[PDB]
Amino acid sequence: GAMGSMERASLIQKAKLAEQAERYEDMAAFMKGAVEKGEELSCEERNLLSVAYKNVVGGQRAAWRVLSSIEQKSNEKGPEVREYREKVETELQGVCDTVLGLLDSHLIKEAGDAESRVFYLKMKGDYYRYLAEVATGDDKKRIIDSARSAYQEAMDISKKEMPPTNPIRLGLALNFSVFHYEIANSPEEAISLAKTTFDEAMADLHTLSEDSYKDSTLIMQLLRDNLTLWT
Amino acid sequence: GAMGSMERASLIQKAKLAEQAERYEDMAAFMKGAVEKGEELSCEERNLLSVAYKNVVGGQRAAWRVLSSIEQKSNEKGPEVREYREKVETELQGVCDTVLGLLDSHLIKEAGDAESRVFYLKMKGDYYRYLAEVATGDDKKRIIDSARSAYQEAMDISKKEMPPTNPIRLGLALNFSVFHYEIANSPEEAISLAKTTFDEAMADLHTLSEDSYKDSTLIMQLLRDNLTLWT
Amino acid sequence: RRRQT
Amino acid sequence: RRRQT
Ligand SMILES: N=C(N)c1cc(-c2ccccc2)c(CNC(=O)c2cccc3c2OCC3)s1
Ligand SMILES: N=C(N)c1cc(-c2ccccc2)c(CNC(=O)c2cccc3c2OCC3)s1
Ligand SMILES: N=C(N)c1cc(-c2ccccc2)c(CNC(=O)c2cccc3c2OCC3)s1
Ligand SMILES: N=C(N)c1cc(-c2ccccc2)c(CNC(=O)c2cccc3c2OCC3)s1
Ligand SMILES: [Cl-]
Ligand SMILES: [Cl-]
Ligand SMILES: [Mg+2]
Ligand SMILES: [Mg+2]
Ligand SMILES: [Mg+2]
Ligand SMILES: [Mg+2]
Repeated sequence: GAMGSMERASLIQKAKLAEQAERYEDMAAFMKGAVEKGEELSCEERNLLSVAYKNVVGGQRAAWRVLSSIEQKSNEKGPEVREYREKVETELQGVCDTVLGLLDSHLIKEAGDAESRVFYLKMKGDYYRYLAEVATGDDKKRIIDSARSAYQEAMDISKKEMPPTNPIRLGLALNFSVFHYEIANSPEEAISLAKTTFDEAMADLHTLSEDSYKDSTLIMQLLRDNLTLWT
Repeated sequence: GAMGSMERASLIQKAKLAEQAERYEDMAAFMKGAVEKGEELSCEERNLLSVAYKNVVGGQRAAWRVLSSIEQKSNEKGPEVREYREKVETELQGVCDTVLGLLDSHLIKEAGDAESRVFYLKMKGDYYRYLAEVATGDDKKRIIDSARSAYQEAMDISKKEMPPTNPIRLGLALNFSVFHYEIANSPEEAISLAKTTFDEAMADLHTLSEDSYKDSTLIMQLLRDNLTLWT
Repeated sequence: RRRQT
Repeated sequence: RRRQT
């Protein structure tokens, strides 16, 4: 529960309907239910899980940034801005803890294939990164290092087992690079990773079918966009 | 509860923060809490209430339309599309019932001024209209006639007590016109109302300050847009 | 284009 | 413009 009584296949089907309806909270609940059935997830199913929670936490993060900016200006008016920022922050942390919980129980340990393990370690990095965005206390450092460790293990596996154009490998590198830039205060590390990733993918585009070429160049453009912003 | 322990002023302040954060479900909950304090609402507060629930129910209606189109194509695949459309529909009906509940207990009866009473009767028309959009059974006709009656009483008061450029009067006419067009199958009534409303506002623009002129012409443009679509 | 309210 | 992920 609350999805325990619904068939796995029905949960997947309803996740896809919720995505078309832009009902991302429903989508994430359906995909959480699907994960909790205990079977491995397919590539499409992993993508559904990731898209759902990305959109849920994306809205929360966007709201948090608005409120944090207002709170900061108000410290340059009562407890209300801090209270409401804290409310959003707590909900955001709960979503991150839920996702990390699914990964730890038991998606990562049951992921035999390199491609599946890389996918989930990348998600682990992302959700510790979102926790780091709002962390201020004694656990900020532990959270940052946990994100780095998850990302780096994913990079190590992706480099041995995936080609440099693989879109999951490219999305991992994109996000690890952003982690370096704005979480770890390592902008040269961020720029170096985005550049090497872009160039190594460029050099293997010649090996791709028309479909794979489109997949790869879509994510390479994001790397270029960040290099453009950062240099 | 769940907002009963928060100060009225704090609820209003947090509604305005939620709007800036695009957290419309929070905004609607805060404004529901403010209404439930039992005091009349100011113009700004009425606008906050209306904007919050408009955005909440707007997302639900948009989702419902997507799912209903998918359901209809699937009847030209199991129970899942119908189940999930019904889930969204039920949540939508609950929001409409909540708003109508606030209006009946006790916003409308406590609204002394014409401007306040018109505002709330217009909202009553809108939320019965949203119920009519999804109604299929024995109560569709009762719901449609209830929307018409609320809109018409609002029109009667607005014509006696408000100038033809008043933006609440114009928004009422806009929505009553859409009701006629797509709920009541009365497109000529819809076109006639939009046209007379537009022309009567045009003829009183000469009386307006620069600020009031902007307020009025903003809503007149919506009337023109619908006339353009409909003729 | 969708009618406006 | 905001960096992309
Ligand atoms: N319902 C969905 N959203 C998806 C279903 C499948 C799918 C996978 C395998 C088989 C069938 C479908 C997807 C594969 N990912 C993409 O296309 C994609 C495109 C652009 C950017 C990103 C992407 O992924 C994360 C970042 S996304
Ligand atoms: N080995 C590969 N290159 C892929 C195999 C499959 C696959 C398809 C069907 C069934 C099983 C696997 C792929 C499906 N596309 C994606 O996942 C995808 C596509 C575009 C952009 C992004 C994507 O992911 C994150 C970003 S890409
Ligand atoms: N926080 C908010 N959203 C608002 C606060 C006030 C306000 C009122 C009085 C005093 C102070 C503020 C508002 C007045 N309505 C508008 O401007 C408006 C503009 C365009 C279209 C529509 C509008 O209303 C419904 C349809 S909206
Ligand atoms: N009598 C009037 N003409 C108004 C008096 C006040 C008012 C202001 C402060 C305090 C009390 C009342 C107004 C505040 N603007 C709105 O409500 C408004 C503005 C633009 C567009 C729309 C609006 O509402 C729905 C659509 S308009
Ligand atoms: Cl709060
Ligand atoms: Cl359902
Ligand atoms: Mg089963
Ligand atoms: Mg906190
Ligand atoms: Mg009090
Ligand atoms: Mg129903």
